[PDB]
Amino acid sequence: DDWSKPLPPSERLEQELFSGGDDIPVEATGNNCPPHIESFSDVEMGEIIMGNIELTRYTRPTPVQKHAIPIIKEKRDLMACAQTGSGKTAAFLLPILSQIYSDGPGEALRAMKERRKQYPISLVLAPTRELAVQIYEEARKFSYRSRVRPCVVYGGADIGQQIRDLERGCHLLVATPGHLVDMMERGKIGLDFCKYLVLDEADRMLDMGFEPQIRRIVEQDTMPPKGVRHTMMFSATFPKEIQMLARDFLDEYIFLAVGRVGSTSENITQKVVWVEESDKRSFLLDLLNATGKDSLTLVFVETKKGADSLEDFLYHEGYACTSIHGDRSQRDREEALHQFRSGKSPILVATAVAARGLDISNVKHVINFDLPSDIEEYVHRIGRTGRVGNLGLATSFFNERNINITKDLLDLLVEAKQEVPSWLENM
Repeated sequence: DDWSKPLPPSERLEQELFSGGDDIPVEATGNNCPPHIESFSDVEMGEIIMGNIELTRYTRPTPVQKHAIPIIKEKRDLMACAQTGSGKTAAFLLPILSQIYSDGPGEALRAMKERRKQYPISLVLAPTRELAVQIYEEARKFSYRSRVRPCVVYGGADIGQQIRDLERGCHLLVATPGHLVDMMERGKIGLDFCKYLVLDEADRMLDMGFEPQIRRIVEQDTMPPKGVRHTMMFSATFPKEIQMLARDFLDEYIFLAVGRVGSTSENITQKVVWVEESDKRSFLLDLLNATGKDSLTLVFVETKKGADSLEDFLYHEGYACTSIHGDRSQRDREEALHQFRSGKSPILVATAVAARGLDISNVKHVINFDLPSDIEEYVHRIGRTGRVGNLGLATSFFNERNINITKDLLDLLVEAKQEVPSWLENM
């Protein structure tokens, strides 16, 4: 079974997949970095990949593709810092799929050929359903006329059909961490033969609360260790927790910096206002009355009974809202999520612990009704808003109960080049 020979073409499938169609400074750091290429033909990618690249009508490799692709093709771990929209997806999908076409399905899967559990060769983790579907559809384009079969698992109403497509064969799996863990405990996915692990938008994944699930997938199961598996991490920022995750997950990696890379999100506006406890409700009402149309707002409160009280207050003032917290049943929490995702209830009151690991995406305004006691968790909360194109907003209510975080909060506002309240510097 030759996995480099392209299968016969399907003119029907071609029309479905292919119907569409500069010098950012790059800094590489590491031991013996393979040199960047200038065109896709500068590396033998194979008959299948070259043929699919021509079908996508995209022939000039992006800067991040110029450096990341030869690093992966030389079986080297990669920690790349690039913003969403630079071509990260193809940068890891193309060399991974090219090597699988040369190596074949390995000896383990070949022996196993003679509800069926699937053992993917490549695992790609993503924070959101939106990005998971995007990576999946690109993988379909680059596995055309190939024997590699990609799948995606991201939950939602059609998770039953996603479990189905798994059982039709899966060599490359795109998933969000929480649903992948569920697939693993249900005996539908095994990682014993995963040779390629990709963590895309890893800073966002940790912001959404997925780190326990990710370390469960990567360290506490049957995935081959670093030095056997080839691992790639992409992340727009490089904070200390991403440093530590790279150090744990990567083996003698190359660090790639596309553009001005920092540790804060340069796509978030942070407003900190002093609000006493008894004034927080009136202040929130003023913020919400400035909220536009189709604007998903996430309000963090400290306790379940606080999310309890606030949602009751907001609904009786006429606001379309919902709440997720521990004192609500499972079914009520899944419906709260759907109404938030659909925009029927665009204001979601939640405790931070209840929102961790939930399919919450496209948040435009993060409101810290109550602030946390760690600057680490604060960074996590506001990371739920902001994107490469849209500037997110993070408003926080601050009073005497938050003097512990004063110094850390001021240092973060200055580093992010945000407005610093003149009072904050004094306490």
